[PDB]
This record gives sequence, C-alpha cells and structure tokens, in this order.
Amino acid sequence: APDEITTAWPVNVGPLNPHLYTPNQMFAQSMVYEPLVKYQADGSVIPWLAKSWTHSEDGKTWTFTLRDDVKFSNGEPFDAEAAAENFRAVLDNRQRHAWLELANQIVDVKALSKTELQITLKSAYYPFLQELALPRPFRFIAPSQFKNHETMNGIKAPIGTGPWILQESKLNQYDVFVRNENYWGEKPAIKKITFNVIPDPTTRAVAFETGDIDLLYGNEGLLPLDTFARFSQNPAYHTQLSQPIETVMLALNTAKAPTNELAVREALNYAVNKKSLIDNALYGTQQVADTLFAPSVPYANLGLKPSQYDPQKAKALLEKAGWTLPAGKDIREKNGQPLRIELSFIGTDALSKSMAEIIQADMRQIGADVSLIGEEESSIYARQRDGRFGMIFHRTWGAPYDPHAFLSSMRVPSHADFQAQQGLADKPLIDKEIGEVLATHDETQRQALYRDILTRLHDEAVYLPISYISMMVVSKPELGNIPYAPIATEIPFEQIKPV
Ligand SMILES: N[C@@H](CN[C@@H](CN[C@@H](CC(=O)O)C(=O)O)C(=O)O)C(=O)O
Ligand code: NI
Repeated sequence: APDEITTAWPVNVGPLNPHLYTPNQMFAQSMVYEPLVKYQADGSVIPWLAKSWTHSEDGKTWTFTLRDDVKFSNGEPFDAEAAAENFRAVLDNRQRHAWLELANQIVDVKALSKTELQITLKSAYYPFLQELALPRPFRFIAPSQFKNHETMNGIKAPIGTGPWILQESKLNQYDVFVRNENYWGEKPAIKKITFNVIPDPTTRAVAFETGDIDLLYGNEGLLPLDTFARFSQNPAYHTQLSQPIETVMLALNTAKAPTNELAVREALNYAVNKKSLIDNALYGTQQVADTLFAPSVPYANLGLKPSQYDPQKAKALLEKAGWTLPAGKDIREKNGQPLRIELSFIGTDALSKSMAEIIQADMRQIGADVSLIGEEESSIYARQRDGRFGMIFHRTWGAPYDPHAFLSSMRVPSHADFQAQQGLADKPLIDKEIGEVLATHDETQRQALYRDILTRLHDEAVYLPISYISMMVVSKPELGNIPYAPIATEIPFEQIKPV
C-alpha cells in the first residue's frame, strides 16, 4: 500500500500529553499538536496558528490574531479561548517548566475575542517567539480533553490540530497514526504511519533489511553505525546524513568523587582518543568535538582551547593529584581507594553503548577503572535530574535551543547539567550570568556573557565533548530524498511522498 509507511522506534509514543515530558516522545507530540508560530531553518518563525501579531512599545504585551479556520481533529474549534485554556493548564504546572525561561516570563494569557489572544510577559523577553515554537510545552490540545480542567494530571484523548491523529497504541508493540483529513493546511501525501516498538538496535536494522519497515529517521544511534555504513554502500537502500546538529558529550559530576577533582576531569578529557573513536567505531560519520557547543552554534565561536589526546599528560595530572599506581597494579589508588567511576547511558542507543566501550578502554590506559551502566531512558533521565551519576552520557538540543535554552535549563534540575555543576565554586555566578544573557538587549554584552559562561564551563572541564552528531535517515529508494525538519527532534512526515 503505497501511501502508507511503516517505521520503528525504541519505545512507545507515550500518552501524548502536550504539556508533559518523557514518556511522551517529542516527534509524536509534534505530529499531533501545533504552535502559534513555526520555527524555520534560517532562525526565524512564521505565522502558524497565529496569522499575525502586534506588541506594545515596551515589548511586554503581545496580541496574537489567530486563524478562524482551524479545527481540532475531533471537529471542535481552535480559538482564543481554547489557546488561553491551554496556556492556563501549562502554567498551573509552572514549576515543571522552569527550565524554559518563557515559562517564567508569562504573567497573563487573555482571550479578547474568538480570534484575539493576548499574552503578557514580565519583561521584553526576546526569545519569546522561538520558545513558543518548540515541540512542548506551548502547543494545544482541545480543552474538552482536559481532566478536571487541567492537563498536568493527564488527558482524555490526544486531540490536537495537527496533520496526524493517534489512532492506536499497543504497549511495547506499536503505535499507529492516520492522516487528519480535516487539517487546515496541506493534506500530507502519506495516509497512515505505523511505528513498531523495537528497542534493540540490531533488531531495528534487521527489520529494515527484511523489508519489514520502510524508513528510519533519527539520531545517529538509531542504527548500529557499522550497519548504517554498509546500508550506504547498498544500491538497494537509500541513506542520508544531515550536517551536524548536536553535541554528544559526557556530563562529569563535579559533585561526586572522584570526578569532583579538576585534575581528574582534565585527565579524563586528555584520556579519550576521540579521532580513533570517530574514525573506527563510528565510521567517519561525525566530527571531533572539543567544546560543549560547536563553533557553528550562535555566540559559541570563542576559540576555546581543545584538550587533545594525551595519555602521558593525563597520567601526570593524576599522579600530582595523589592518584598513584600500586606495585604491579593498573588501577590508581588514593589513600587506599582505587580510581573507580561509573558511566551511565541509555541502553537502547547504539552510539552510546559503542562509545562507552571505547571510552572505558581508553580510561583504563591511564589507571581509571570505569564501570558501564546501561538503563532505560526513564531511569537515565531521573539520574540526570537528581545527581546519581559519575559520568553520564548527554547531548545538546539543536536549533533553536542551542545555546540559550540549553543554558537556561542549567539553572534547575533538567537534564544532567545543574547537578553536574553543583561542585563548581562559581556555579551561582554562572547561573546569575545565564539569567543576564537571557535578559540583555545589548549585543556586545550578550556576547561577553556567552563567552564568560562557556569559557568557565570549558576551563573547569565540566564536560567531555565527544563528537558533533547528525541526523541519520534510511529509506526505500521509492520515498526519494527525505527532508530534515529545522527542529532536531521533529520528523517531517508530512513532506514525504510515495511513488
Ligand atoms: N527530556 C527529559 C528532561 N527534559 C527537560 C527539558 N528538555 C527539553 C529538551 C530535550 O529534552 O530535547 C525537553 O525534554 O522538551 C526538563 O524536563 O527539564 C524529560 O523528558 O524529562
Ligand atoms: Ni528534555
């Protein structure tokens, strides 16, 4: 059936609550729910659910003129009342969204007519419009699907305005989406998409070459990298790599020994032979990362010094910090205690598992004993949130989060950064300066603030940058060339065309 496609994903899409996080998958929230304004590859936004808008002299009050022709997928109208109700449900759970500064800025959301929605901020918050465009939390479920006039405690049906409708959800088996034939924009050419829930990356690969699935669209790590490289040589498949979009790095816990020592974290940054890891384990499909953000990230081309591969420097740094080698033993000890570190990652990620292996062996070469721990994604995120990790795999967030929303998130438990930074004496300063860089309209001062924040995080070796990864695609040749969505976690199913 040509206008239907089957694909695969490590987990289910989740309840598809538009205002909550994992277990909801962002690509799926974005299929069903839509923003007021839509993010573009060039960095701007365009009208979406909001046809047009104005704002006050001081920039604190924004009036949005909504379209009069949008319906939720069950036929109910999307209007200013519905959007206000959504914003109210979101901000009734405001603390959950404190990582994103817009959630701290919205004082009031008023419906003025059926088509006029007024949003009031406590300052002229320049990233306003980009954060409204994100996959979550500021997208719209029909108010009829609230539970007790809230969404923070669950939803009835995942009824959005978008071009896809969640039709069926079988746990640990599949999810099914059908086209919304009453979508207000372009009717997608695909009629139905089935997601098979396949957590093992080898089984996803086999699912593809048996022909059981048509497409794989995800981060590097959705397939074994050696399989993907062979797929790319096979004229019977089609494959793609986008330009790099995210950093993959380890967060090092400056709060827990032994990673709370600067000398230890610097040694670990010298320990990994990244050029070999990339050229070998990852098949040249990435680039060596020396900093938390790539030089191409806005405000991030700071000329920071890289830590290149230097086992001998690493050993010297450990010696001088009192981690020495007993006689006839490979693992350093200090004051009776061997140098042991725990390295946790999401088990279903082929890239994380594969890098964890190389990293472990590289760090043993300098006398550090690293234990690998692979777990379900919910357990890894909870670890990042509460500080229970030694070294934990991490990644930045792509456009448009990088750098401003990623930094904003460092100020509360979010991903691993807040907890990983608790050991830094200048952590409060960094957080103060993150708040300033999000508030300033002075271009010169905005660059100064980014440089200082990013140079402090670099100099104190909070991260072990590994590589800058790309989006990866595998598809039947019939689907032709697949486009990329400007937001890294979204999948542009509505632009795919059958033969
Ligand atoms: N992802 C974890 C924690 N999520 C963070 C916020 N991160 C953003 C961006 C991203 O993850 O690409 C988001 O998730 O929408 C928070 O809750 O502060 C979860 O689902 O809980
Ligand atoms: Ni997140």
